[PDB]
Formats: sequence, C-alpha cells, structure tokens
Amino acid sequence: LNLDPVQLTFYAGPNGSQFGFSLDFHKDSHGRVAIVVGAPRTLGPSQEETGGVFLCPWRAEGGQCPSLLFDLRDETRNVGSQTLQTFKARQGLGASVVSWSDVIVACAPWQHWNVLEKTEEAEKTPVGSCFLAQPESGRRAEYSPCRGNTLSRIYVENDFSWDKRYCEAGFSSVVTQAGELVLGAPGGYYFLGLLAQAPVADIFSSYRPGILLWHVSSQSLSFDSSNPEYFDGYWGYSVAVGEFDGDLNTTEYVVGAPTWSWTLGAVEILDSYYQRLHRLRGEQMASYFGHSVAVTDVNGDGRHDLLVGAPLYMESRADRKLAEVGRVYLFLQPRGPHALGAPSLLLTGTQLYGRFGSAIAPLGDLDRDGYNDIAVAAPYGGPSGRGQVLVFLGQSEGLRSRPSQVLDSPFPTGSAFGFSLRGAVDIDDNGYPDLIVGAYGANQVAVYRAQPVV
Amino acid sequence: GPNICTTRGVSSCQQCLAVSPMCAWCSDEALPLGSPRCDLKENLLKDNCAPESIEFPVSEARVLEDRPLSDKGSGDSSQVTQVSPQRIALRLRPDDSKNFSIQVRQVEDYPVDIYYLMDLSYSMKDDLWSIQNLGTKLATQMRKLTSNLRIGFGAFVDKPVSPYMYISPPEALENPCYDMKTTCLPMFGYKHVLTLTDQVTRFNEEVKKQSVSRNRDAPEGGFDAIMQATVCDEKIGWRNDASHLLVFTTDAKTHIALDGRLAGIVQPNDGQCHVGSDNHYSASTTMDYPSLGLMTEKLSQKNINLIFAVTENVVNLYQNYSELIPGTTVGVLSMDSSNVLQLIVDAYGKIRSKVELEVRDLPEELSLSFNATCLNNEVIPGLKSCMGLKIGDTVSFSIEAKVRGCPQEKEKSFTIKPVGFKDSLIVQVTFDCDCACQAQAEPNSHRCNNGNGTFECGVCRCGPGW
Amino acid sequence: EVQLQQSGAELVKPGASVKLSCTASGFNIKDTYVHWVKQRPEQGLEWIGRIDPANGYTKYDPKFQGKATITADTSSNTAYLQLSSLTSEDTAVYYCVRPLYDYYAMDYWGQGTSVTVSSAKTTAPSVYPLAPVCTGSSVTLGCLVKGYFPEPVTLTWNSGSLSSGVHTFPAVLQSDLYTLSSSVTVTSSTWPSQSITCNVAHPASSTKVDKKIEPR
Amino acid sequence: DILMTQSPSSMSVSLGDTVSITCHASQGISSNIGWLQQKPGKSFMGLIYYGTNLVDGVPSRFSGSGSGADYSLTISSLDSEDFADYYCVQYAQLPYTFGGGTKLEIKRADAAPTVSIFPPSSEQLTSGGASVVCFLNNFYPKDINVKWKIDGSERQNGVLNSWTDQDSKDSTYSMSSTLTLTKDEYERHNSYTCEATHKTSTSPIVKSFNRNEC
Ligand SMILES: *[C@@H]1O[C@H](CO)[C@@H](O[C@@H]2O[C@H](CO)[C@@H](O[C@@H]3O[C@H](CO[C@H]4O[C@H](CO)[C@@H](O)[C@H](O)[C@@H]4O)[C@@H](O)[C@H](O[C@H]4O[C@H](CO)[C@@H](O)[C@H](O)[C@@H]4O)[C@@H]3O)[C@H](O)[C@H]2NC(C)=O)[C@H](O)[C@H]1NC(C)=O
Ligand SMILES: *[C@@H]1O[C@H](CO)[C@@H](O[C@@H]2O[C@H](CO)[C@@H](O)[C@H](O)[C@H]2NC(C)=O)[C@H](O)[C@H]1NC(C)=O
Ligand SMILES: N=C(N)c1ccc(-c2ccc(OC[C@@H]3C[C@@H](CC(=O)O)C(=O)N3)cc2)cc1
Ligand SMILES: *[C@@H]1O[C@H](CO)[C@@H](O)[C@H](O)[C@H]1NC(C)=O
Ligand SMILES: [Ca+2]
Ligand SMILES: [Ca+2]
Ligand SMILES: [Ca+2]
Ligand SMILES: [Ca+2]
Ligand SMILES: [Ca+2]
Ligand SMILES: [Ca+2]
Ligand SMILES: [Cl-]
Ligand SMILES: [Mg+2]
Repeated sequence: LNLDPVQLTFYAGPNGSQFGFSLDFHKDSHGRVAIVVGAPRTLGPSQEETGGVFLCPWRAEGGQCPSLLFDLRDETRNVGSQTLQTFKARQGLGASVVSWSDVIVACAPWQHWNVLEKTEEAEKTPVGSCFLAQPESGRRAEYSPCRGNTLSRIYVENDFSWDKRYCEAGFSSVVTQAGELVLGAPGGYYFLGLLAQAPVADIFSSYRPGILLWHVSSQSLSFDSSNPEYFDGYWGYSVAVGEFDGDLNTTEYVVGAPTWSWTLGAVEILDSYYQRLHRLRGEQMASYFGHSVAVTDVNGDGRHDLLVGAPLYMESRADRKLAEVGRVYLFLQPRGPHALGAPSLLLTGTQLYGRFGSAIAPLGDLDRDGYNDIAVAAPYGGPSGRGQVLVFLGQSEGLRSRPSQVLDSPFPTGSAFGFSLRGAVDIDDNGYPDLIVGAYGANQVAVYRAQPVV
Repeated sequence: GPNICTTRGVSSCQQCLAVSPMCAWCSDEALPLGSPRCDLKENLLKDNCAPESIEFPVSEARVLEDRPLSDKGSGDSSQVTQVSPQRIALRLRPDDSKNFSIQVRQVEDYPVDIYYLMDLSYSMKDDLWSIQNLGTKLATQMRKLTSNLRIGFGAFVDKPVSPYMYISPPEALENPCYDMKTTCLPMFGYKHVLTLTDQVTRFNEEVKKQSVSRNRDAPEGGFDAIMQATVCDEKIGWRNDASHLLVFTTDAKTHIALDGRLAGIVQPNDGQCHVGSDNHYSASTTMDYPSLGLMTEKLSQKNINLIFAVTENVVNLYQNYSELIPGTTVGVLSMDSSNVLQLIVDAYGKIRSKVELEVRDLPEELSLSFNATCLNNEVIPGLKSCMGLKIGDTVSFSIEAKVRGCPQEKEKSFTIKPVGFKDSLIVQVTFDCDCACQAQAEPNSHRCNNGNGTFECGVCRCGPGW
Repeated sequence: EVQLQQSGAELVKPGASVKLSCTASGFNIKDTYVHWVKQRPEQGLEWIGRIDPANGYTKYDPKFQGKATITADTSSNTAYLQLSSLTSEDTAVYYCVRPLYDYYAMDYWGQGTSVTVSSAKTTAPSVYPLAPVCTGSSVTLGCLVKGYFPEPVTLTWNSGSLSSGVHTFPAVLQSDLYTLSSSVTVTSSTWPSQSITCNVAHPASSTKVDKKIEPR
Repeated sequence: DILMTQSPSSMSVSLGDTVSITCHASQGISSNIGWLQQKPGKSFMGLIYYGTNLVDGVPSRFSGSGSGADYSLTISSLDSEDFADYYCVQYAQLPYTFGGGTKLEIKRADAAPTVSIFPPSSEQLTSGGASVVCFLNNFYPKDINVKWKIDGSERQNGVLNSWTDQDSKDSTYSMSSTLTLTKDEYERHNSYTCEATHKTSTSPIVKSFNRNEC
C-alpha cells in the first residue's frame, strides 16, 4: 500500500552475471543494514563462470557494490590412497544467499565433486556446496554434507540407496533464529531430495582449509525412502521455518516438493527430526505446487501461517479452456493441536504465463495496522509482460483477496523482475519495513522504501 | 388498438424501429395529426400510408457461398469442402434474432501426416528393433483409410548436461555405455531424422540406422521434442491440408517446466524453433522444458493431434496430462512397441470421431445458441459437439443469433469453425438500425421552427447543438 | 564427549581365538571410520585396518590378512576386532581409533586392551630373600619373585611401611613365566637392627607369601 | 609402503625449553600427517591432524609444520606434563604407517650408579636353581652396559635384564640384571662378578663375591 514507486534505488552488477538471482538483508554487529546479493554467473579467475556474492552498503542512490570474496580455485587432495576433487566451474555461487546475525551463507548448488581410486571413480556429480563468511572479521568456512568417498561400483551393488552424489545442497537455504542452517538438496537420494541441518558455529569450528572431506558431528540429514511417491519429487526445492506444533522450544521445518507424487506437488511440515507433521498436497499436476513457501502470521493471532506458490497453475476459463497464470495458497494455523485444513484463500494470477506465485516474501506490517502483509511476484506478468509484484495486506480473517499496491517493473523485457524477493527489514531506519526486488535478467536490484500511509 | 409501438410515443424513425422488431414507420406527408406514424405494418396500410414510405426492415439470412460437401478428400488441390455453407450474409434489426444452419462432414480419404517421435533412452533398445518394418506395415494399413500418407521420424533423450548426463570419465561423453560392455551414442536432446515423406521405405531404412543413448535420471526430456516438432513446420514438413498426427512413445516419466533449474537452466521456453541445419535442438542446454500451457497453445496453433503411446507403468500419468491438454489421445504401448501399429490406427479413428464447433471474433452484443444433430436425425438442444462419428459421417447444427440493442459499428463478421478443420463458415453481419429516408434528410428546414431543426422521414428533429 | 571404551584385558592360549570390543560413548559409532592399531614395545605401532560401520566395508594391511577380522554392530554402538590362530607374536596392546574432523585422521583413541597369548598355567611365584655378602653407610637388600603366571604382582616392604628408597623392576618373561625383582636402600643402623619383610601378593593363584630378609 | 623415519629416538631436555621433533617420509605425503602423544602407562592423545591443525583441547604451545616429505612437531616452553612418547603417522596412502617414536626425558646432572651383588638364597639352592642378582640403582644418563664374568671370563647365556622408567623424584634410572644357572653349574666355579660401564667413569665399576667364602 505505502511502498514508494517513484523514487527507487538501483544496485547493479556486471553484465551477464545474473546479479540479483537471490538476495537478503544483512545486519552487521552494529545493526547497520546492508544487502547481500548473489550473482551465480559472475566470471572467476580463468574467465569462466563461477558465480559471486556482493555486499551492498545502503545508499539512497545505489550503484556498484564490493565483492564478498571466496576461494574460487579448484581443489585436489591425495589422501587415503584416493584423490579428492572439487570443480567450481559453473557452480553457480550465489544461486541462494541467506544472512543470520553477522554471518552470510552463500551457496553454489552446482559445484561438482569426484573421487578417484586407481581406475575407479565416484563419478563427477553436482553435490553442491555453501560458503560462509563473517565480513567484519574476515573468517571463512564451507559446508558440503553430501560429499562422499564411495566409488561408483558400490552404489550399483547396493542399488543406489543413500546416494547423495547429486544433492545440489544449497539449492534453497534458511537459518533458524537459534543459528541452525538448513539446506535444501533437491537431488539427494537419487532425486528424491534431502535436507541438511547443522549449527553455524559448529560449521565454523569444524572446518579447516584443504580437508575437502570432514565430519560435522552435530549435523542431521533427512532419510532416504522407498516410496515411489517421492521419486523425482525434488523434496527440498524450497525451504522455510516456523512454529507449527505449539511448543516454542522446537523449531519446525517447511519443505517444498514441487514434483511429488508424479508431478502433483506437495509441501510438508516437519519437526527438527524430519518426522512429518502435515502434508499439503497439490491441486493440479505440473503446477509446481511448492515452488516457493513462506511463513508469517497474517491474521495477527500469534500463530504462524503458511503460504505456498504454484506459478504454473492453469486456471479454468470459458469454453473448457485453461490459462497458465499461477496461484498462491494461504493456510491459517488453527488454535491448538489440529491439522491444517483446506486453504483459507486462493490468489490467482491474471496475465498468461505470468508465473504469479513464483516468489513470496513476508513483508512484516507494511501499513502498521497490526497485521503482517506479504508480497507476491509474477516475474513475467503485467500488461506488458515485464513483471509485477503485488502486495496483499493482512486482516483478521486472513488476507485481502485483492492487492493494495502493484509494483510494475522498471527494467526492460526479460529481466525476471520479482524472481527473488525479501522484505520485513527497515533499511533506511524510518520506522517502516522495506522491500528489495531482484531482476537477474537485467543484473540489477531495486529497493522500495516504505513511507507513511497517505 | 394501441400496442407498444404507439404507447411508447417515439420521436423519430430510428427510435421507432428500436422499440420492437415488429414495429414500422410511415414517412408520408398526408397523415392525420392524431394518427401515430410508428405502428404495425398492417395498421399503417390500414390508415392509407403510402407503401413506398413504409420503413420496415425484416431480419433475414441468405447464403453467399454454398459449395457441396465433397465425397472424397483425395485428389483436388485443397479444393475439398467439409463445411457448408462457407459464407452467409446476416441482417438483424435491434433486439431481434435470426437462425441459420451449418453442415460438417468428416471427409473420407483425407491426407494424413504422421510424425514418429520416439524415446531413445537405453530402455528403448528393444523397441527400436521391433519397428524396423513399421513404415511398410503402417503404409499397408493406412492405405485402407487414405491415399495421401506422409510419415517422418524424430528422436529424443534428455538435456545433454549434468546431472542428467554422465560427465566422467572422458570416455563416457563419447560413449555413455562405457562402464557396460556395449557402445551407444553420445547424449542428445532431440534430433530430427526424417522429414515427412510418402516414400515409406525411407522410414524403415532411417530406423535401421538409429541407436539408443543413456542418461542418469528416469524422467526424459520428451516435452522439449514435442515443442520443436510442432513449431518447426518447414523442417518436419507438415502439410497444410492434412490431419497432423504426432506419435509420442516413451516408457518413463517426463520433465516439465521448471525442472531445468537442477541443471542451472532458468530461461523460460520461448516456443520458437531452434533446430538448425544439423537437425539437433541447439537450445537444449540453455532453455527450460516447455510448460503444458505453452504446448497447448502451439499444438492448437499448428493443428497437431498429439498421441501419448506409453507403457502401462505410466498410462495413468499421461492420461492425467491428456486431461490438461484437450484433443490429446492416449494408447497403451507394449514394452517393445510391438503393438504400436494398431495403437496408431485406433487413435486416428478416435481423433476423427468428433466434431466440435468453435466461435472466433464474436461481437460482444451477439449471443449464440446451438442445437446438434448427431447419430440419426436426433436433435440435442444446447449442444455444439458431436461424438462417436465414423469416417464419412455427416452432422449439422441449428444456430440462432440474438443481438442486444444496436451497436455502433453497423457491419461486423465472425467465424464458425470445427476444431482442427481447415474450412469454416464466415458470417457477415449487418446491423440494420437506420432508415433509408435518413439519407435524404433536410438540415435547417423551413418547416421546423424557423430553421432551428432538421426534417427527416416526415418529422422535425432538433438540430445539432440543441 | 567422545569416548571409546574397550573390553578388558584378555588372557588366551595359542591356536585359539579372541574377539575384542570397542564401545562408542557420547556419539554414534556409525558416524566415522573405525581403525584398529597394534602396539608392541619393539615393533612399535602397526595399523591393522578400518571399517565403516554404516555399511560394513573394511580395509586391511596385507600383513594381517587372515588373522584380523573387523566387524561392527550399530545396535550396541560397538565395533569388534577378532583375532584367529593366535601366536606368541600376537601378544600386544590393541587400540581402536577414530578421527575428529578429517575423514582419514587418527585422533580419538580408546584406553587399550592388553592381550597375552601363553600356554603357561596359573603358577604361584617363588619368593627368595636377597641379603648382601659378608660395611658402608648405606645398605641395600633385595627380593626375587621367579616363575609366576600370569601378571601382575603387588610388592611392598613391611606391608606398605617402608616405601621411600625402593625400586621395583618391571616383570620379564622367562620361558612362559614371569620374573620380578625389587630392591630397597636404608642406613646401616637400620638393618639388621629392624626387621625388614618382603610382602608378595599373587591374586591369580591367591597367595600372599612374606619372606623376612636375614643376613649371612 | 611409506616408511616413517622419526628422529631423534630420545632427547634429554628441561622445563621451559623449545624442542622440535622431526619426521621424514619415503615420499611426498602433502601434509597428510598426524601427531600422537602417549603419557607413561596410558593411552594415546591426538595432537595434530593434516600437518598443522590442532586437535580440540590441545594447548597452543604445540605446533605442526612442514611440507612434502619433511614435517616438524614443536613444543614452545615445555610443561611437566609434556614428558611422554610422541609418534608421527601418515595417512596419505593405505596402509597407514607410524614412526618409530620419540621419548622426551628429564635432563639432569650425571650420577654414577650404586652397584650391589647378591648370591643365590638358601631356599633357591635347595630347589635346584641358582640366580645371582646385580642391582644398579640411581644413575644418569640411561646409557649403560652390564657384563657378567664367571671366574674372570665373560658370560652371556642366561642373563635377564630389566630397567625402570625415569624416576619421578630424582629423575634417575635403575637396572636389574639376573644371571640364572643350575645348582650343579653354579658350583663348578668360585668367582662371580658383574661389571658396570657408564660414562661417569672410564674404569668399570666392579662388584663381586666368591662362593663358599664369606
Ligand atoms: C491421475 O489422476 C487420477 C484422478 O485425477 C488420480 O486418481 C486419484 O488419486 C487420488 C489420490 O490417490 C484419490 O484420492 C483418494 O480418494 C479416496 C476416495 O475415492 C473414492 O471416491 C472417488 C470419487 O471421488 C472414486 O472414484 C473412488 O473409486 C473411491 O470410490 C479417498 O479415500 C482418499 O483419501 C485418503 O487418502 C488421502 C491420500 O491419498 C489422504 O490424504 C486422506 O486423508 C485419506 O486418508 C483419497 O482422497 C482418488 O480417489 C483417485 N481417483 C481415481 C479415479 O482413481 C491418479 O492418482 C493420478 N495418477 C497419476 C499417476 O498422477
Ligand atoms: C433448439 O431446440 C430448442 C428445443 O429444446 C428450441 O426451443 C424451442 O423452440 C421452439 C421454436 O418454435 C419454441 O416454440 C419453443 O418455445 C422453444 N423452447 C424453449 C426455448 O425452451 C430452440 O428454438 C432450438 N434452437 C435452434 C437454433 O434450433
Ligand atoms: N532414494 C531411492 N530409494 C532411489 C530412487 C530412485 C533410484 C533410481 C536409479 C536409477 C534409475 O535409472 C536411471 C537410468 C534410466 C535407464 C535408461 C536411460 O533412460 O538412459 C536406465 O537403465 N538407467 C532410476 C531410478 C534409486 C534409488
Ligand atoms: C429457421 O427456423 C425455422 C423454424 O425453426 C425453420 O423453418 C427454418 O428452416 C430455419 N432456417 C434455416 C436456414 O435453417
Ligand atoms: Ca515448535
Ligand atoms: Ca495465524
Ligand atoms: Ca499490515
Ligand atoms: Ca523503511
Ligand atoms: Ca523396451
Ligand atoms: Ca532423463
Ligand atoms: Cl480433419
Ligand atoms: Mg529412459
């Protein structure tokens, strides 16, 4: 409602670097807010795409940003009569970024990995890897829970059980308030998908450069399954956390599986031990139900509510015809120990192929009325197809069915304006939470400052 | 007695006809002061109104083109007729309605294009062997239904990129079957093999030179191939006047839009053709799989009839996709494609077993209603689609157009066309709301308030600006 | 905390078999590799092999191929090392090791299991007094413990009274039996002025003999 | 297999010194080396992994360094707990191999030993054996040589030696030599001697007795 669409702020990266593919706010030890931006096709040293991360100080004018430097060199270790190998070419560093406390977690989901033992090998597969940084001190660390040293022949003998070679860990990322990093790995267990959790402090303390294969004892990975409903489900495409069981000491996980049960799509709510509490099934096949999940209390009862995006949902129209427009589902958490019922509200896009619901950002309380609000993105929507971000305000009965404000893309055609969103942080310190929007197609980020309600 | 034409008390010839389709206007000078000028045509002549000064438009419908339905789609140079009439003239007065008919025939011996788009992953190695004679076997069976048969062939596996594709050792790129004890082709997304031709022995010989590849994940990139086989008309060689059949065979799940993000691919499918001179899909490693919505739009645009010939283990999956892509047929393929021949013939019978009408460019103020005559002269009101037809059957529809008020544009035209058919009925509509005597009005007449008004059709109207 | 608690010391005969254990404490045995290392005073440390308890896949040094068999039961959180066709040269201390962070390291160690292979039966020692020959300011006595099996033996002077100025030497293997000796040093005005006794306890055969030293 | 040459075999140092153990491999191992510690009569404790990295809980006075095939463990300012055994281990290739070991020992001033000879007891002679015991107590350094002589002539068959660890009090070593003969062979001769060769005296310290005579 009260986002200023006139005086925007634009940050920009190098051409073709996909600057803005992912973003987040970052507060330093002094509470100063900055913006961390991933650019998963930033050129490395060998003039080859490796990705990169930028840490942008807040300026009303915007501009260029300094790089948050990471080691982009391929690594090799000859240990235990074996040869360990990491390959950082086309790894997509910055395909997801997330900040917690004074720590930045940037992930390269397509970093490849292989192990050689004489004439056998583990196969060069994308296990993924995340890089951690404390910008004020200069500390660095890595976390790659799917790296293994099992040779290819063994996987075939054991029939590919517990095969973590294609995890692509870091595809999606989130950090609990207690500091436990939760990584989505949609390719784990032969494209079933897995989740990896470990404390941030233990990642830093148990990491040494050049080891390549090391243990994090406090880590916890999800479990393989023989149920075909999970086959090629990409369980872990999107991840989020919240409180859904009434006990405030436990933290619950929300996992998107957009091709679960033969492309039906599903979202599951689990405890910290990966035991399933609820499962929201998709409505329409190939809609990619679970492409994006968001957690925030919208109706102001203190109980977190769940939002699910299905950006390929095809709406029914006249003459038995279907129009791919996208849809968002709202689930309000009931009072006490009860199951999440049918959706409380259906928000459906308008522009054909607009992919409404591709990104959902909790905004906090934008208009300061007492109810939290959200932003939904249609990266190819709007009358021109340049992209749209729609703001929906919270109310006592859930959300308003019509938007309160619509942000049209200030970038040319094909910028994917809205593909990545982040809100609920006051960056200019005026008392109102603000919204950053990524447009990786144009290699830019736009900052919308919230203003007093007109 | 007084009717709605009198009791409304109209002011002009134009407002008179707008009351009801039954009213008329009398533009005669010699007319009593107390007698109204806007009555039924019977009452006006009863009151000695000159028959030439009577404005009474009658809604009608006359045919302009009316070729006969052809008996054989064979021969001719797209001169086959399957819809009759092809063009009619329509004239409607305000708030009136008129009816007309249209005949549709599923013509016998109509040319056919069949493009065989085959999964060539490692599990299809046995299937390739059992269709070596298909081109001649199929030419024998379709010869009973048509005399213009053209067949082609394409092949797909998946996006040749990690992690779908093995990328180690270096040998595995040239031969993915390296760690086995055989040789197979390097990975390929989709390759066009044979342009649609009537020389069916070219099919057998191109098939005998084909071989399979091998990838890592069960879902295959078939939808990438369906898209390219559709939007690349000139390379596949679809004919203009022919039933286009796209046979899609696979024994596994398929990738859908947004799956490509697991390979670093985020650019949406642009629905354009990207098969160059090398006959390989060049955007396979840079462009995401197509979405069901985008496939539907292109299949409908090119009049392609997609056929899902899949094995039992994935029939339910593709039956559900078929529900989301109208006009699609499903058949149960055997584990070696040995039954693919009969599967194709039954699909062609099921495809042409339906006639469904569609309306394009209908003006906002026009509304239609349909009555269908399927089977033996059995009228079905409120329906616009017949089912259960055989090659050579003929159906007909009764249509009624109802106009609301009078639109600004006095001439519009819309189309009635069966789904997938080449011919169509063009309905040229003309809204007759004006009077012929308005073309001979007297602006600034001496008879009307010392020139302050205009004399038309025998009455005084206020001039412009008043 | 990480702690590896192994089985107690074993005492076996040649040609027989023994199965050692290594129980994980404060963690899951399935987490990392588990090695076994053999230690002897002369030959030093030797690496036997490893096992991944998650799947049961083992590696071995070709030297131990045949005698060593490594297994693991994730249920009891315990790893095992079985030795077969035991020999005199298999008498050693055996440790189980696991790494800290590095997948291939050797950081945390159990307390060790003492293995002794011998055909000797449970024999009681022979305690002999060692008085000097027929002068100075210091005098030194002795006590000889010969031909006992198995280890160990506790040795005190005057029942733990005279403690300072004593040297008890490590036992030595003399033809399948053990021999131990101890000396004590005092002043000339103490002996033979004060009675000095040699207390030897062999709890295996349950004998506590005492020999008082007498001059010549 | 990879041979681990660890040097020196032992060193005599004091509290507060800065010492350096070295380990040399038969080929490059690229920092794939670990360092171990075994306190007297106890188990092992890890010190270094991957060449330079401290194990959790180890004080910072330890440090590892080196590359290729030559590595070094250094202890800055020795503590009283640091006197123990130390081993290097490589895991660059299977099988894992260890170094010979290095023992840190307390340094002090030299001290000549207190020799003492003891004829066979009355009880042992009546049973059929005869053991002459020779005690060599409290000396430094540890390097010592014992020699048995029967009627002035050297004897090497039937000797049984035993040493103690460095004493906790005075930091000296001690040794026990035992010559065992039959009763019949013990009486064929008259003079029994054990000579002690230490660096504290160019002349061997001699102690002996004569059978029957006392
Ligand atoms: C292709 O598409 C078809 C239809 O779109 C799918 O078939 C349906 O699958 C769903 C899920 O498996 C089935 O839903 C279940 O319905 C049961 C009741 O069915 C009765 O009623 C229907 C008419 O509505 C009849 O046709 C049917 O024969 C029965 O008489 C419920 O009992 C089930 O509820 C239980 O299970 C769900 C999870 O499955 C739990 O969440 C619930 O809490 C509860 O425990 C369930 O709702 C549906 O019946 C199926 N229809 C048909 C016709 O088969 C295919 O699965 C799909 N295939 C692929 C490969 O995509
Ligand atoms: C389609 O069929 C319906 C019958 O269900 C027709 O409706 C009737 O048409 C007659 C025509 O004389 C009227 O007398 C009836 O009053 C109509 N009944 C209704 C409208 O309920 C309809 O006219 C037919 N239309 C066409 C275009 O054929
Ligand atoms: N998490 C689990 N429990 C789990 C889940 C799935 C799988 C799994 C493994 C291998 C599969 O097959 C791949 C290719 C396809 C085909 C030929 C081609 O198309 O190239 C061929 O032969 N191999 C399919 C599925 C294993 C384990
Ligand atoms: C229109 O309908 C009338 C009666 O329903 C019928 O007599 C007439 O033939 C119809 N017109 C056409 C063109 O079919
Ligand atoms: Ca909780
Ligand atoms: Ca709520
Ligand atoms: Ca609000
Ligand atoms: Ca603000
Ligand atoms: Ca087959
Ligand atoms: Ca595939
Ligand atoms: Cl047709
Ligand atoms: Mg296949």
